[PDB]
Amino acid sequence: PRYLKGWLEDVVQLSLRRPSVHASRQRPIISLNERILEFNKRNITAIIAYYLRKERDPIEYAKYMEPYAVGLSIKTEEKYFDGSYEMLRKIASSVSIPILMNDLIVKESQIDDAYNLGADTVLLIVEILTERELESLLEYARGYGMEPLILINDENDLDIALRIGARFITIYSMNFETGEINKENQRKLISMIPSNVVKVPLLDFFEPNEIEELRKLGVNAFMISSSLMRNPEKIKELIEGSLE
Repeated sequence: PRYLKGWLEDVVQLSLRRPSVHASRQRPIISLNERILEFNKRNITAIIAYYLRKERDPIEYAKYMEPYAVGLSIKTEEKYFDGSYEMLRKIASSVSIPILMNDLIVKESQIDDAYNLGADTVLLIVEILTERELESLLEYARGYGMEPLILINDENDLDIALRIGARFITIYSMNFETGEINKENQRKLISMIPSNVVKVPLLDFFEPNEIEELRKLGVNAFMISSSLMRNPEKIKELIEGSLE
């Protein structure tokens, strides 16, 4: 990885030391980005349900979101989010929709864990990896049949991601030291992405109007965290018309 400081470097060193799992995956890969493509052709609003334990139960949240979300994001970082590989494994073997393993992935054995635990794709972060490392892990994920979700926070991230051939990009526009999502630069970054790349902004809190606005910006799917954890029912109004 790159040399970083503070809590990022703490997590990165923990991820480097993360022991591999010895599970064997018990179902095929349900590709997240292809399912977003299918949702797009059918004009179905594609919502990725962003789950992090630290507060609802992981299985309950996953079963609830299964009929409505285009896929789940499961944070498996253990220290600052209290995720776990076993939690992801229980989730993947009980829901039928794609599972994104959300973690700080810095080594190939983490992608091996993801594949072996039932996850369908992985998150790769331009800011923590060298450009060649990111290219290597992107190609490595593809060899498993996983098109990974490439996280960009700024313009330089995006140009690295486009240069190395990312086709699945999530726009956080987030400062990891604070956790604040700058929605304006997020909108600008979304505009800078070619149309042929599946682009997915992260929205912690949202109002129903800004989803239609981002939809006008050409967004393929929405990863929503905090709002859907506080009110899971909010996803229904996003993906279907009301009968009442």
